[PDB]
Amino acid sequence: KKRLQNKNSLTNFAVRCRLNPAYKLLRSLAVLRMRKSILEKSKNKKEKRVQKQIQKKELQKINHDYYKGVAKAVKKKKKREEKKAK
Amino acid sequence: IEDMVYQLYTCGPVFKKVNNFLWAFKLKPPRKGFKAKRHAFNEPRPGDWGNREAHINELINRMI
Amino acid sequence: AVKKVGKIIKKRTKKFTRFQSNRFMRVKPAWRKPRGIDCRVRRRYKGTNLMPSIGYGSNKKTKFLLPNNKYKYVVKNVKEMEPLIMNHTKYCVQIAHNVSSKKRKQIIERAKQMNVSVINAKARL
Amino acid sequence: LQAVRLYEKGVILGYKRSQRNQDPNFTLISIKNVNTKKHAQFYVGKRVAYVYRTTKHHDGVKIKCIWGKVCRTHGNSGVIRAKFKTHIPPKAFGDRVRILMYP
Amino acid sequence: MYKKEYVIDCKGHLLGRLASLIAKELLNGQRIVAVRCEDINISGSLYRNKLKYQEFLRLRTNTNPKKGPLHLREPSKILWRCVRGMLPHKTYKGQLALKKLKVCVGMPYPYDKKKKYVLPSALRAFRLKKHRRYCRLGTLSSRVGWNYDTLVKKNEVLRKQVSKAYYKKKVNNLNEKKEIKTEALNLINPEQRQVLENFGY
Amino acid sequence: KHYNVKGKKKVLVPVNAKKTINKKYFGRKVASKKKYVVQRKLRKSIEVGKVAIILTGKHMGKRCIITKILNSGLLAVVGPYEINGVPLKRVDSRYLVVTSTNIFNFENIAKLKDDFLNYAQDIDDDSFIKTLEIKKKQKKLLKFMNNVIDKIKEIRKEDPKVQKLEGIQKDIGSLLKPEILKNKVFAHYLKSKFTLRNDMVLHKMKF
RNA sequence: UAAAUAGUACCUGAAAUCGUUAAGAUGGAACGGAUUAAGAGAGAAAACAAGUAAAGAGGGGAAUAUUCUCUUCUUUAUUAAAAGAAACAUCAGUGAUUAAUUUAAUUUCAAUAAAGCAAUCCCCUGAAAUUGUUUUCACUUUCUCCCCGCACUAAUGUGGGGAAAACUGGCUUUAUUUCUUCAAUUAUUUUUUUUGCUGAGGAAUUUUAAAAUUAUUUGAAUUUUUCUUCUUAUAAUUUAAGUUGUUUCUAUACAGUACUUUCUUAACCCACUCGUCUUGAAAC
RNA sequence: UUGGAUAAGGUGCCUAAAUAUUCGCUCAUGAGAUCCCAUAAAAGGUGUUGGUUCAUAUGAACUAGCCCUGAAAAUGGAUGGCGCUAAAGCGGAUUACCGAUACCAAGCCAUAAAAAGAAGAAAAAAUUUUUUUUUAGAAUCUUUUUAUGAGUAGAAAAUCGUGGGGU
RNA sequence: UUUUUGUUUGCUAAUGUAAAAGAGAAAUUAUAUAUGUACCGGUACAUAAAUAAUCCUAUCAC
Repeated sequence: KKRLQNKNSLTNFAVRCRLNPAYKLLRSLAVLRMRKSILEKSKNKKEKRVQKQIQKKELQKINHDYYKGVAKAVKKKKKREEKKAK
Repeated sequence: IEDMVYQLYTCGPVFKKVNNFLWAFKLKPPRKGFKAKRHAFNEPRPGDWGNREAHINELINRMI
Repeated sequence: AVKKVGKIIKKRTKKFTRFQSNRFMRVKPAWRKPRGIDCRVRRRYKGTNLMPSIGYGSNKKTKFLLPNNKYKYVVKNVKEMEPLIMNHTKYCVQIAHNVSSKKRKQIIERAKQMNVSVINAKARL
Repeated sequence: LQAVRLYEKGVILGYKRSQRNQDPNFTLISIKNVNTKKHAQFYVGKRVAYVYRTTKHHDGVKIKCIWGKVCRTHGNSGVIRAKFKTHIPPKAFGDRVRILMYP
Repeated sequence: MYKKEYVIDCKGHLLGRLASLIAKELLNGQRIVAVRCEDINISGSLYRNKLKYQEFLRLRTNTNPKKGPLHLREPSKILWRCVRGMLPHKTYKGQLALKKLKVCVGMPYPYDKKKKYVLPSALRAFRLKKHRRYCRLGTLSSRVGWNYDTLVKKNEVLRKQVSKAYYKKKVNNLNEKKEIKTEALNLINPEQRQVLENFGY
Repeated sequence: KHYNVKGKKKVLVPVNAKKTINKKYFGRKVASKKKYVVQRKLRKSIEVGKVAIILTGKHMGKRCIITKILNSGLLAVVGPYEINGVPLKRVDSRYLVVTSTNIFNFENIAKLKDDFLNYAQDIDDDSFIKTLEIKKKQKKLLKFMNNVIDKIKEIRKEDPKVQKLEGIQKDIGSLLKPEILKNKVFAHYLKSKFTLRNDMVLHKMKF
């Protein structure tokens, strides 16, 4: 067949839906999800944030343990150096 | 092409056939340039060669 | 530089000249490939006398036609102009150089009544 | 008074160029009050007129213009590249161009 | 760059930076006139720069010194030679750029009555740390064989006196114009006065 | 009529197809296979009452009033002839700098905007296109100079379709003359020609 | 004499070399490549106008030396059309630019207004008592007070030594996030401003079919709807199925000051003397 | 060929792009300044900048950055030149930019390979009737597609010419 | 020296721009500070300290 212009399979909508029969459904779902009203998110941000207090505490604890382990390595190496100073 | 994408991304049962069916990609030069093709990506100085791990994605995007 | 006249692209004008033909009288400008050993032009040094190559070839859809979008056909008498009776739109005629004034006039009138254009219509008159 | 201008002055610097190599498909143009890439991006797509005089008349007029267009910026200091209908002659390097307000 | 001619007061500039800026302007096509070239500064001590100029003086075609590097001692000519070295003077365009430049010691008759400009990216006050040594081009030229420094100095003091008289007259005229304007600001219609006041006029 | 792939609503208008080419093998054919094209989609800052600056014609720098979007993309404009000498002119939008001032944002002038629109709703591009016969007559005179200039002027005046343009020009200018004149600074603004001073940088100033 | 620029070195009459005229260039070579510009020569075979009506010259073919028909030139008036270019617009391909954006993950923060906690104290952080765990003091601001120097400072303050609460800073409870904060990175998505370049091809049995979109239509599904999806049918479109339209100009010309082209000159960048032996030549 | 974006290398001027940003170091009365590359050592310094280990903020002893001495050649001379010291030097860092005959998209030429092939009306302009174009079919051919293209010695093919001979 | 028209046998009318589009801008100086004023370099007082990031100049025809 005669070679024609290679359409952009990403931005040319007709050829994109030709290549991916599910793309128009996926794109409509994403757009519809985008179109949700700001009131629900504004009123539920605190509800969706307050669930993570326990995760924040556990996260703080693991980073605290890591910092403490590093500091104890610091102290052990300093103690060994002071031992070998004499 | 979505089957092609799936098999490439998840190294699925048909990977050799899809990869061989696919012509080798001919990429553009990077949009912002390289750092130094001479030196490793893992060298402390700017460099490019070697395994970039996830950092290949931004380079591919600039080269596409 | 390329020149475009409608669909007609001439990939280059100012035809290629033989190396050193400018500064040697015994060297005529007709192109010769410099065989040479340290030959500059053959080695393709920058800034000197580039060589012809097939890449300059003109599009074969418009390869041989004249500025009037017609192929030239050279005729010596009235009998060589019969084929143009059904090619008048894509061929133009040119009278051969050694054709006398009567045959020239006859060719011009026959071409005019065949409505085939003539290139050198005003010669020897 | 008379002869409104409504164009921005520019100067024809050389060609698009490297050291010891030229690309006379683009011309480097400096615009009057622009010193930054961001400001030079403003006059992108505008038409450029290289208006110059001539020794003798050509259509009853002693003046002719080479038309071009700002294509993109060049460097960081508000120099642009312009593509003209025909390559402007190197005799014009340093001459004045008009970065017109249209389109 | 877009003026007919730029007059540059070379006092207090660094020679190389001034020459670079002037060279770029000339090549882009701007005519510049450099005045007070004897007050140009060079970084590095006077003795160090004098050694540099001695090295330059020791340079000549030994078969015929007339053909040799002409050395030139006027500080204006020293600036001109520096700019030429920053320039492609052996081409036609480079020669035009070079000849678009005029250099003076002091401020002669046309240029003493025009606005003098200054290049901030070439003042010593901005480009040299104070604790470092520099030299004055007029002094270097005098140590090298110019012997017109003091004459230029006294011409400059006379010019400064004339300029001070001019400035006093200009300041008085500006005050008179300001008073006339502030009286007239109450005679225009309140809409015009309001517009001028809003936009700072 | 339109299409809205990706939610765009490009808006289609019919297109004639007049260019003809030769077919590959036997015939000739009309090259354009499409019957509709998407329309102009003019600039957003283009309103009916906006005052604009003409950049190209013999009225460069003159200030004018937008009048109508002319169904082809070009817009009719009137620098009301009674105050400015700028006639009813069909100008391309991209040869025009539209300012941020609307004539109908003035208290006295906002009243008669509906009258303005009623007058303007009968301008059309055909009335702006030169008629073939008068063009022929005008070119006839080319086979002294002041006489031929005056004759060309007279032929244009006698064009049966410029007369309707002159009439609508006159009535719209009479409609807008008094209220414009009574805004003393604005009338001078409209009457004055825009120029580019060397203290104004156009990548920094607002239209 | 047809011809003497065929005049006895006599046909033609090249190049090197030289003369006349004209035009141009001309700062220690000249020439050149590539790109344009300015001049100067030429030029219409695409670089507008087919036909139509008239009168003048002609030429042919058919019709039984007489009717119709074809045609080429000259002039007039008498109308198209097409083509190139430019501008704008549309679409597509390919870039540049500037604004964003859905949903998640990652110890994020930071504010508002009412309480409270600790005071070298707090989120911290530091120094000390076969792994964890536990403990001590030492960590802050002051435009506070006191003492000494008591004006000593860089200071519109200051050095040294002490007391103070708690504005500042830290922590806890409640309500709020358009007073203010909502970051950064990554994954996953969706748009947007101004714009450069390009337009191959021309589909008599795939420029179809499908895809998308619009308008009706049947049923269903679901994220629940003014771009929700899936097909049922019809009709159209193009985002499919590689550029089309409008307006001008050339121009109502017959070759010019325009356009095409050759040449001559400049100008920016570049450019060493060819052939040859040679590892290696611009080679002293 | 037209656009785009880069490599190496650069962005004070010559010279297209930063007198960019950010942090240190260096003053040279012969500073220094891009692999190959266009020399520099042993040995020194109470120059300055950081480190280390001993001595009741002092004294030492080391260490290593830059700088200095050591460092003399014949025509006049070379970080390439100018010049540069709040660098245009030295060691980093962050960005933007400039920059190939390489890379990317598109067009065209040829080479190689491939898919395939031994007959019917299209349009336009005038006014149903005319007019203008075309209405193809050559097998070392026609249509379409993709990739590819340095080259001495050397080889081959296809083309271009000259004297003479048949047709 | 001023005005009008023009420069569309080698000659005897005759044109060139390296750069018009508002090509606008005269104080001096110091940079770990300056400048003006008034008295005797000193004293006192003002001013300036994104200084061109400014100011000045443009259209109101007849």
